[PDB]
Amino acid sequence: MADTIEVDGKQFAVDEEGYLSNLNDWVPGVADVMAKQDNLELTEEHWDIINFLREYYEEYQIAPAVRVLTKAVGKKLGKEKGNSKYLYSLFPYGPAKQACRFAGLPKPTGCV
Repeated sequence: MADTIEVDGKQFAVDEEGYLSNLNDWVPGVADVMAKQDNLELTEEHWDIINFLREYYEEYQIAPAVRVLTKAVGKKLGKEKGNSKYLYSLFPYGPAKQACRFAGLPKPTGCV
């Protein structure tokens, strides 16, 4: 129960659901290896969003849900690039859920 991934020969602790629990480091290799297992390729678009969540959660202590991410990325990335279809075209498994997975963030649902 709960497994460790292989990055640079280092054992990083991730939740068995595929979410990095050890947020005491996180390197690009972590996200890449996790993406490989999902067959999702990470372009500069993905990496911008991944780094965004990484930074956002680290500074704000807040994990942006799908309703929030779409707004934030819209202003951050460009003019109005934050589109629902765009997010689904990047993460076909679920925009916010897939992004945070690679960003090394825990399952974000919150008190709704």
